[PDB]
Amino acid sequence: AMLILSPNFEYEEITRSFLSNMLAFTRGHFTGDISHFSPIVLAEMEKDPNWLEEAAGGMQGVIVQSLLEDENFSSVEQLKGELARLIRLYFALAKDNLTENQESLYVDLFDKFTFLLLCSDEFIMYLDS
Repeated sequence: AMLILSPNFEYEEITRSFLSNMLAFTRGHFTGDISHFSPIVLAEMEKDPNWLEEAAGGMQGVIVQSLLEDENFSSVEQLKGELARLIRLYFALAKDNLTENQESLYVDLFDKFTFLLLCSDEFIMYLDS
């Protein structure tokens, strides 16, 4: 499978969900606001007091390590800058503080990350499990 050289539409929903969770977990970690956390996620946090921080940082790490092999970024700091920007916009979005133009920027960046993760063999390996 290394020696067999290589759209992934079927992973789209799981990938948007991964991204949306990383965002929610990242914000909850910084705010302590756990208001629209799923009851299942709330129960995981009960057993383990580092669960949330570990989930958010684990998921960010997976995105960066995946996308460091994508031709679309030239430096590590461009990649992290783009992720940090998605995260920042999401914080503004959570409090209904985006202009229409910023909402465009947010959705465009969320879709770009979605698309580039679908193109990452390493990310697909990770989703498969």
